[PDB]
Amino acid sequence: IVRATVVQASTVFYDTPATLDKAERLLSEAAENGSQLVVFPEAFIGGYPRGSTFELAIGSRTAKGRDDFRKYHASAIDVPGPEVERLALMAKKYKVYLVMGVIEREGYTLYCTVLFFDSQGLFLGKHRKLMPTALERCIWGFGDGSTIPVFDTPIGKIGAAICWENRMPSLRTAMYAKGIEIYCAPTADSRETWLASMTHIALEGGCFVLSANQFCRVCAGGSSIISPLGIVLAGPNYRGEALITADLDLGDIARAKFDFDVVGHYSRPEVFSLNIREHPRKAVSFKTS
Amino acid sequence: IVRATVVQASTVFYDTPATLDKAERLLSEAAENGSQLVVFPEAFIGGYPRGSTFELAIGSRTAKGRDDFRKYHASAIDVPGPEVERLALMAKKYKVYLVMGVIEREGYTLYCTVLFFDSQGLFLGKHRKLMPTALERCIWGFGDGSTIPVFDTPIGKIGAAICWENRMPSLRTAMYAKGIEIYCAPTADSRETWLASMTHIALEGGCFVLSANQFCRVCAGGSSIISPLGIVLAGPNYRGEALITADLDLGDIARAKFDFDVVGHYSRPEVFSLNIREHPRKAVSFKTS
Amino acid sequence: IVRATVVQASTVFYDTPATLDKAERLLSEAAENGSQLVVFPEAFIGGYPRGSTFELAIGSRTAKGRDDFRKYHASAIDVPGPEVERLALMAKKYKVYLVMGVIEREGYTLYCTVLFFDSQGLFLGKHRKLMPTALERCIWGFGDGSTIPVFDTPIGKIGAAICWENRMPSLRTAMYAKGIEIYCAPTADSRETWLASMTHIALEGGCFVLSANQFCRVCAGGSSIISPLGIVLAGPNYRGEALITADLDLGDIARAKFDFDVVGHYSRPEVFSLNIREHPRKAVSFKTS
Amino acid sequence: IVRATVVQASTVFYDTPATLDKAERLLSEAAENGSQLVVFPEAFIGGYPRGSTFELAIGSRTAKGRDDFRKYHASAIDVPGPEVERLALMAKKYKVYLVMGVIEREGYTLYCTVLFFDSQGLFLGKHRKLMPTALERCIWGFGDGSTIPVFDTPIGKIGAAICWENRMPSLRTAMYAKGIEIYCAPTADSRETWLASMTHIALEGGCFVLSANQFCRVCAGGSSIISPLGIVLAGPNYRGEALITADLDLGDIARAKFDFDVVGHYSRPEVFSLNIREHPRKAVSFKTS
Amino acid sequence: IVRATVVQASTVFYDTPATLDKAERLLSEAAENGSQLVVFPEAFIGGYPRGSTFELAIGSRTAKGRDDFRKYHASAIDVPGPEVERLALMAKKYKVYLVMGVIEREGYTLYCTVLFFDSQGLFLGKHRKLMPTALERCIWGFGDGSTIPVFDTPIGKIGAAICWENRMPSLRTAMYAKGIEIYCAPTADSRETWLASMTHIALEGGCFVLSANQFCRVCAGGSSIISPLGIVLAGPNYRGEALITADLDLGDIARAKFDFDVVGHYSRPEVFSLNIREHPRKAVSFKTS
Amino acid sequence: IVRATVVQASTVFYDTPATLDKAERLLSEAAENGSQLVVFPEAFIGGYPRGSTFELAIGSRTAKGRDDFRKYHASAIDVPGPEVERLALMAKKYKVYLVMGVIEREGYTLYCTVLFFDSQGLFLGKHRKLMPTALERCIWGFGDGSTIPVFDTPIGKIGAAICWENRMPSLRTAMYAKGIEIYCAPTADSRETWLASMTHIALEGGCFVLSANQFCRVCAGGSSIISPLGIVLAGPNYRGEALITADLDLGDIARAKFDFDVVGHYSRPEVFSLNIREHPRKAVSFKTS
Repeated sequence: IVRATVVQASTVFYDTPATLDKAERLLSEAAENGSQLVVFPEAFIGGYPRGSTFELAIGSRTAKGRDDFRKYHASAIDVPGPEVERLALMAKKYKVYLVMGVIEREGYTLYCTVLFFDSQGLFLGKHRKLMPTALERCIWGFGDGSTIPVFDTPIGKIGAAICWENRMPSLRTAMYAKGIEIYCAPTADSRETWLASMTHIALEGGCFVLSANQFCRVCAGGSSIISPLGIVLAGPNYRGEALITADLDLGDIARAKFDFDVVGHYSRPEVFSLNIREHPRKAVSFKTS
Repeated sequence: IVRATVVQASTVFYDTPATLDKAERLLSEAAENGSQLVVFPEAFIGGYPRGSTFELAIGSRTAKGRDDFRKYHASAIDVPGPEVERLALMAKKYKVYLVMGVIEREGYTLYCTVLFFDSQGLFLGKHRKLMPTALERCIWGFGDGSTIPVFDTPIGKIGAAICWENRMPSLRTAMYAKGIEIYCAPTADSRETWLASMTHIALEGGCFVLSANQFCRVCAGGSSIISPLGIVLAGPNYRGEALITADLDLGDIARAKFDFDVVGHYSRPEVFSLNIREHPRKAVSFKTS
Repeated sequence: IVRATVVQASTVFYDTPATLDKAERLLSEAAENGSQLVVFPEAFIGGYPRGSTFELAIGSRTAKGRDDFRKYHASAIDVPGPEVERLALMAKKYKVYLVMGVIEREGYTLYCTVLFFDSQGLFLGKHRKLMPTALERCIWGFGDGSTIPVFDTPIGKIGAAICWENRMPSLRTAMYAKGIEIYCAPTADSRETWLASMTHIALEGGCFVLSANQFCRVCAGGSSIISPLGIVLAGPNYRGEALITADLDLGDIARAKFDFDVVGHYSRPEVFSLNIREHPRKAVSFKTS
Repeated sequence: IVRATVVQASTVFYDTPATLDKAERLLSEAAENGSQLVVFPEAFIGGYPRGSTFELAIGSRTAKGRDDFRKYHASAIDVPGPEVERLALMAKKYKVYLVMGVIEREGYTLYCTVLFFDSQGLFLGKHRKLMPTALERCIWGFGDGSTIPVFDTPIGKIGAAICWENRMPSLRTAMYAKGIEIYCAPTADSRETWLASMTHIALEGGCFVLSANQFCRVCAGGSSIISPLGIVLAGPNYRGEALITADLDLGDIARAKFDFDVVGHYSRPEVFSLNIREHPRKAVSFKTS
Repeated sequence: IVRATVVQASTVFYDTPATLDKAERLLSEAAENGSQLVVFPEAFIGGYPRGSTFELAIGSRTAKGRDDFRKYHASAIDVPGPEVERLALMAKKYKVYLVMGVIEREGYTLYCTVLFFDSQGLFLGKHRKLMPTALERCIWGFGDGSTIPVFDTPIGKIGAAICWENRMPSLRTAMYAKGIEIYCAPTADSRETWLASMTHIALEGGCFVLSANQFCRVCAGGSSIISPLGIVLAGPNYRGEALITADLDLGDIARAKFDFDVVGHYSRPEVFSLNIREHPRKAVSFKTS
Repeated sequence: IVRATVVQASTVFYDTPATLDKAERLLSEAAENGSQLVVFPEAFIGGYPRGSTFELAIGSRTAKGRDDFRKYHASAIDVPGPEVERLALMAKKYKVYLVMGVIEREGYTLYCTVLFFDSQGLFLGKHRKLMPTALERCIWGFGDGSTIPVFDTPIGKIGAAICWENRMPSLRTAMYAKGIEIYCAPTADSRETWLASMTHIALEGGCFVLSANQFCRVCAGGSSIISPLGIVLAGPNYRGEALITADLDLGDIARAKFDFDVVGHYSRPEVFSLNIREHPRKAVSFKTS
């Protein structure tokens, strides 16, 4: 039986060493009451460009999109480097698990990834985004299949997903076949229908849906946490930014998979069959002796 | 641009020629205002045994389960026969499309199927249930893959699903790959979470979710109809049995698939790949010349 | 709800018009109490050669097998002919159904067949024996697949089998796939294990096992009748020859197929699959215009 | 010429390391007289939930079925793991063959399997149950075709079956086509008709039917052992729990298949033909390089 | 039980009313001892041209083949006409069956046919020759399939064949499928191997092989009669011309078909299958109203 | 132009490695004079049970048939295995062709087959028996159509047949249509009529009839060899066992098919037509991926 927290804070949107101390003070203030798992929202370190259109008509490419793009590119990180050693030391000083929504660069590209840290300051892995939604295709990149993780912990098996990857059926039935029961899902939209889109995943799974959205200035995000029977523990606080916590009874899953039970004993293997191609494909591959 | 109706009535649970005239009078009363598509709930003709347990401990099989089962078996139909000719003549007299939730027999078995009729009194086909949920396994049967239909009409493409087949991800992404935009879904549960489980399918698709539940005596079912942007047109009437109608603008789908667009241009074919085995398999196959 | 009788009498073994009047007097004496279905044993008209070996070493063929074989061949019938018109007139005078174990000839061969008559004196068909057992191969013939009948009556569906065709699994699961619920089985062995070999078919089916054996002078045959729950109604009378009757409640089948239910909803079609080749194959086929 | 034993003991129904030492002391007490093959009943390690109904009406799902199901799920094993290494070491210390009825888990499911061990402590394979009977469908799982084993030993060829798979004709004529002559069949019912249902398999085969049922507190099971001529060697001891042994003359099979001889020289291939589809089908299949 | 005679006489080779009285005096001399079936040799009325080659090199066609052919053509008969009325009156005056080897004409062709008469002077039918052997192709004609007869009599079923049609396997297994047990076979060769070629047909059938050859001046023909067990009753008289008789026990066939039994219960219909096309085909067919 | 030998020896009837060295010493003693083709009799390796009746009345089945059958079953071979590798090495050491009459087992059945070996120790194929004759049906098995071979060699085309398959007309006209001109025919009867039954096949074919029978202690078999004009080269030696040889002029076939010529230019295709169904049919057919 564990207990987990989510946050709802926002970034200062520029100069990423300034927003990295907010993470320190909030994670300590969440650590003061014996918390054990902390989830941060989407694009909390790199920043999420809202409202701007970069002046893209069809391919006119005016001069006030280029300077805007290079000022946005100059505020991203790269893993592993000097910017994740501070977060590893942050999560290492005491006992807490840590997922984190950052934005990485790799040679003048931008991938909207997410990170995973354990209680001993190790770097488990990362999960890049499969496909950006509508206009984020112009600036971000596509992820491959050799990134979806397993990540078993001594408090259960934790996974992740980003904003509009929760709507795919195939990716969720690829997550369910590995045994996820703590299903973190950061996002960056604020609508009323998001709660009704999460309750379906909570019923279809057996997993504690544990989301997080950010609040800034008005695009008022609402985060929550849902039991695997459709029971909202801590409600959708639309009012301000705060810390949101609840307890997680891990004996409430084997009593919840008595009814439905996805990729076991439903999902008839004699008629349906899925297979995922998971190859680490890269364009140019050097080889020496 | 069409308009469609659902019903919420119940059966008399015994003596199926008596409940077949309720269908006549309700379908005419729904036809008086120029309706064009009528959806009936799950197990409306055969009857839905609620509350009874048939006295099944682990395999004790007391004598008061056998007489109950034969009295229930004596009130089912068989297709095609004298019981569907009356429904074909019912839908043939004027212009209406008709889906219908019945229970068929085939040599001392019970399949929970669903029927499809056009405006000219033809019998298009049927869709048996893939797997019953928990205790219905003791009395009902399993369906195969060679039953999931396409059924294009001159008002669009219509499909169906039953109570807990809407929770599978693989069956819904097999329905979406054929091009369903009017997604009928009869059911026989009455909970609050069913509306939030339908809104996710309405967003993930692009289809007019058009459900129907029954109301009897208290297991108060609530039926509804949902636009493909998450807009409930006619609300979940939990109060009594009535007729529920709305209009369906078929120009609200190509403007709804500008954002998401499942099995096209999302659902990356380079990493995921699904294939459905659809063979009409039967146990004993006679062959002559 | 019907009632059926079996007999246990023997033949006079020679001169077949003499044994054809015993059939008349026994069938009238069974008809005096409102009986409706009468079953006669195996080889009741032609005769069953017991004890004789025809002096066959390996192919020595002494002279005292040939005269014995021609004296046995001179006491068989041929269908349809003057010998079945008398049985049709016998069953036509009042209302009774009739199965009958005879031996037919067809050009110096001997087939151990069985006959079927309705209440109006019609000749429905016949069912030849698939393969004789051990030493009967020397004198009898092999049957083909285009003989296994359906024979629906207005009191149910009746079929048949002979002595050691009840031990094949494939022939019984070919009988079950047509819907037999009154499973007549004449035989010509008298052992203790035959009752335990019939109770398994009564459980595996759902059919009223209705057997008949003959008693002569000591090879004391015992006939019986078994409910589809394993309930012997009229016992195995090993003592003398008599008439044996019981009643048949046809509402005791849909309550018996609640548990097991062969070729429906057991017998998984996704893994097993049987197919029967049923062609009327004959050696020399004349064709004209 | 070998000799084999069966047991009739029961489990302590909870806390599976406690019931695993009863197996040790009984298997040594059976090993003291030079035994060579030991058969344990159905669900001897995981436990067989008798009498409880889990409060399932039609889908009401009250709270006192969930805690009962999770307390039952917390007492199952998983293969291969730390619980079968002790049984391999148990059968390895001296010379004995071992079949064993356990219950395995695989990600919050329950399969009612059976195990096979040789005299050298190797793990040959397993045979999951094809379909549970009536109410066990609510908790257990369905097996596929790629599990039915051959398992030739230097004392003959051994196979298995579970409670109501012995009533299928197709599965038994799929077992017979591989050459089974020691046909183990654990079960968990106690009726009088089970002996008469086993004698038919003993005649139809040529195999030593070697069953085992459990006795607890009254559901008094009776185990036995049957020669391939219909000769009960050690009787159906309905009184208490004990050890039951006999000798097995393996020269009593080629003299028993002189009469009948299934899938050889009976079972006419020109008319009947069976084919079994045996594919290891699984829902989600990962593939890498 | 009948008795039959064959003859061995020769023709006067020219002027066919002269050789027609030899038939009268020989048939009366054979009728004096209560005979019942008389067989005459091949080409007894028309004449058999022996030794002459007609001077045919490859197509030189010298003048001394034409006059020889017209002198041979001027000594043939035509059926039905004034030449068969005398034979019908010959066989009508008392009780005898009659087969007869003649040569018919039909518009400047020559067919080597055979005739059949009963005890009442009726004309049953005829059997033309299928194909002449080597050099007879130059003068004779080919027969069709619509000529092979059945001809049941009140002393059995009689058929026929000519010189080298007894060597075909297909024609003999087309004769056997109609039920021939008195198998007449006229011929016109005189070799030692003919007796060994007839004994095989007598064993393969079950029929009384009853042949006849002619003796003239030295081409000494030898006729015989063979039981269906390989027992020559009246021997091959190579010395002169005479009358040859024996008795025919018709109870020696059902004791002879206990061993072999062609087109019944041998001749596996599941692998072999023969079909004979029997259409009365003619070149020019007039049709009127 | 080749030369061929037959043998007439007998088996020691028990313990088949003892009778396998007689084959070695006789085949070398036949190889000393430049022989090229060696034919062994019917059932030379497995043994031919003569005189015994196994005590079969009609189905009494006394105890002294079972032990006799298992002692006979324990002396048969199985192909391909360790018993044919020695014969392949036997025929491989020098140049000789080899046909051989053995008895094979396949899972407690007995098939009376025949084998074929070339000069290089290869295993060409086998020809099982189509149907056993009268009493051999009780112990042996039926062959299918997918076994009749072609087997062209660089000395001609060789085929085979067994005891009473030479009497069928359809099987011989199926052998003739493949082009057999060396027609081996082992047998196990000793009568006078067998020579007259072989001379007909020698005339009807064009093939060197090359038979072989065994001699033991009195059932004195007589083997021979026949030219395709009806000329016995080496006579029917009824006296003792010996080696019998002759020469085979292969230019004596195209001069023998000038007269008759079966399935060419006789056997009128416009009226007769045969077709053979040749499918490898088996009862239970496993299929995997």
